[PDB]
Amino acid sequence: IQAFEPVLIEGKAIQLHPLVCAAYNADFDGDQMAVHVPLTLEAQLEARALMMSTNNILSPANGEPIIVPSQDVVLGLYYMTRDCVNAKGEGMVLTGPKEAERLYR
Amino acid sequence: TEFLKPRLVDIEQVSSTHAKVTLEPLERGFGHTLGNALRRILLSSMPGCAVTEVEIDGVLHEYSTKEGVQEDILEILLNLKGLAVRVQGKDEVILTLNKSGIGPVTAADITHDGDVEIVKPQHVICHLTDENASISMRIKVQRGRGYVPASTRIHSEEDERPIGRLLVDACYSPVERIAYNVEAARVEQRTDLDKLVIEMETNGTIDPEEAIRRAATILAEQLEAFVDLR
Amino acid sequence: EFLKPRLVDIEQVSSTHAKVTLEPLERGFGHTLGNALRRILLSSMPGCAVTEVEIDGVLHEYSTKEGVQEDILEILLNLKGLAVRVQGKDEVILTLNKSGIGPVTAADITHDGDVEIVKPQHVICHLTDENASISMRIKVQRGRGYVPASTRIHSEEDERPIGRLLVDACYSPVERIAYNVEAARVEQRTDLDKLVIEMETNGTIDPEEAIRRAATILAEQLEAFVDLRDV
Amino acid sequence: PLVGTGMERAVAVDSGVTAVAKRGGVVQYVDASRIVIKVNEDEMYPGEAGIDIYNLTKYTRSNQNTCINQMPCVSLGEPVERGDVLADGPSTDLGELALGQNMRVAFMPWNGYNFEDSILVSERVVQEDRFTTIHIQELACVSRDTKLGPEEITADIPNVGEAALSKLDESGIVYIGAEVTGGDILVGKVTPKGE
Amino acid sequence: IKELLKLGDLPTSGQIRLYDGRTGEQFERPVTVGYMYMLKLNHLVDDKM
Amino acid sequence: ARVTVQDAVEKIGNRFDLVLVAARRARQMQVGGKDPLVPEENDKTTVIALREIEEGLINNQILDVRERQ
Ligand SMILES: [Mg+2]
Repeated sequence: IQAFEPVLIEGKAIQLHPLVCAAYNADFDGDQMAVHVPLTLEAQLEARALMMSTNNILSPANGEPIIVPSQDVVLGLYYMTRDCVNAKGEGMVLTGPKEAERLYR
Repeated sequence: TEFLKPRLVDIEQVSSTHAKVTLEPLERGFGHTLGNALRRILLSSMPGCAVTEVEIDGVLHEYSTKEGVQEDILEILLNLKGLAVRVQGKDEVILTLNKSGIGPVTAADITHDGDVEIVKPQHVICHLTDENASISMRIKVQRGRGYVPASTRIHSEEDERPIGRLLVDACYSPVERIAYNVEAARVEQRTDLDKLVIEMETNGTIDPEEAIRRAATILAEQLEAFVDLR
Repeated sequence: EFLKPRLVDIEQVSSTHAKVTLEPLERGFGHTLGNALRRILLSSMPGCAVTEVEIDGVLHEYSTKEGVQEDILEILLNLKGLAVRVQGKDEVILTLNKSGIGPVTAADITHDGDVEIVKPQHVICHLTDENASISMRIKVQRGRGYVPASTRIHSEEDERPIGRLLVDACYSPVERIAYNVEAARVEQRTDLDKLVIEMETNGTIDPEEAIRRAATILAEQLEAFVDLRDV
Repeated sequence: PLVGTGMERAVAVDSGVTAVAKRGGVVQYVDASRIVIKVNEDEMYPGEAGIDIYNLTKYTRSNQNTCINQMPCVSLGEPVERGDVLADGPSTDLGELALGQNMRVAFMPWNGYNFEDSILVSERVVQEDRFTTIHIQELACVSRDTKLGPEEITADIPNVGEAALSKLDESGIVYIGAEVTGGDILVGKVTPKGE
Repeated sequence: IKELLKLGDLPTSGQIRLYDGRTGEQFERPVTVGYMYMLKLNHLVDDKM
Repeated sequence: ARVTVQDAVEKIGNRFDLVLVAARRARQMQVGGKDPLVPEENDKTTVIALREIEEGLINNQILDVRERQ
């Protein structure tokens, strides 16, 4: 159970942030989710302080992070960091990352 | 028929070289078409001035060492890449640097010529040590469009040049960084409309607003030939 | 100190398939203009299409006529594909009346001045009985994009006649757009490119008008950019 | 299916959803409600034979609230033999099982909109209306005999606006083809009150 | 399958190069495309919500 | 939206009576007996009270002194 700030969207499906799926053990194959509204003011304050997603990044079981990137993210990053022996722009010297982006894009 | 034209063009210019620009609301799908067109035009085709070649009085190859500069030659080339100069009338001009004594040789120490203005007088170039501190060089700056790497000129160097002719990468375009995000924005019933936030960092010379101005201007002059419904 | 693109020869291979060429394009603007045009064309071209139909002996989309083999719903599905060119008015009422055995094609529509039936051989229905007769009145509107019945249901506006049969409106004539930038040897220049945009349409919009309107829209948005208030 | 196994025709024929000819002959009359076939003289029974008529079934409610509609395949004057498939049942074409539809897929991650097993789809599929299904709900109004008196089905319904009656006939039943919405009065009934 | 693809004048490896329709730059490493037969299952969102 | 309350819990380390003092303050704010000491940016009164707590203007003792005054 976690609290989120809603953003109005079209459609009849709830949109769930990807990083938290691991925490929910949620899968997009017809799994459904329930949504409750805290009524009194103390409940609202409790939700925003104690239960909000950003406040729960470490698992209560062990200390390690729960929101680690799962599958697509890690694949993209892996592709990004691996190097190749020979390519375009071998061995030129750049003054910083900004022109690196200039060159790649 | 009747389209939806953008209003409320807000621009938050923190740190004059860094400008965030917000644009809403935009018809469906035009976010990416327009963002990408602008980005490519800004990045690839922009008239500017930049350092092209350099002659060192002391070293014949880029890996040799000059006595009394702790920084290697490559560091000097990298410092010269950052030089943002604006010349007014002449097309190609040759600046001379001659410095002695202890301390940081900065852009200000260049000989003050007529048409050329160095926007950043405090940009470090070299560090000179004690009692010898002899630095002399001739840097040629030219006008051009876009980005020109060293490799493409050095390829076509069958025209043999005297030793010391050190080629430098030409950074003509004044934009150092450009990016655009597109995000959802709804007019009270239609949700599939989008806002374009363009974050741009330039290299001092021109302020971002006017950069955008001439970018949009350029694309419009090319398009001008067909557009006639007015 | 620049170049500028001039619209050159526009080859027409078929009634639907067309090639449009732009010769003197500066380096780098090839892809920019290609993609911008592709987007505008595919997204924003205005066209006309049938919005609703009334046939006489049928209460609702799901019933069936004597002497026809298609269901009424399939008849609407056939009408959705009808390619028509309207010139002056915004809403036209076409009339189809056929009797006897035979395939009711699009050609049988009552010939009005302002409406052009692009593909007269396009079939609509098949009768199967000597005394079977079909009469119908098709209302055609102008619009852009894609509007389904269910959204327009909010604005019913006295849909009271049960004979009315609403059809989803695909207000868009262009089916496909591709572009190629290839080396344009100009007699006094080294590296120039020519853009060839080949477009496939249902044969209503002429290429020149499509390209002109697309360039117009893009130029308009750029105009919006030229001024910057900063106020 | 572009890629099948061949069993589709066996399944379609053997299920009772198709209409299959019992005595081969020639199709005399084709309509979108019935197919009438003239039997061939060879197989034609001598005494009191007549011709064969196949009445088709149009949109009815299945157990799952789906539509059960049969379409004719054949045209006027085509010869048919014993055991061929005249009319296609629900979700079958020309004798073959066609459960769904075959579309052009590309295997790639597209800005994490297909992040997990989720699927991205192009607007052309909804524009061309190829995944639109018809469903069918059944509703029942029962007028019993109470001991205070039988209830009535009349269209005279207390303190309802004529808007609600507009779509009702004089007998009190909606007109076939009328468009209704949630909360609209399907049929009018009054419970009698006594004492 | 390879033979049938060749007879149609398509890449024998069954993957083609694709251009991103939104931005226009080419994708590195061509991708697998082709037609697959898909079904819409009875789990329809309007009943679940 | 105020995505983290870490500084408010650093003000009162119990992390529970934080919720109580913030609820009392936000309840004095909603039923309009009091006024916010911070310029609101279209936040609701809960996030306003947390924003006030993190800036050090309000705690339990300030509530008690102001109430008796
Ligand atoms: Mg699941």
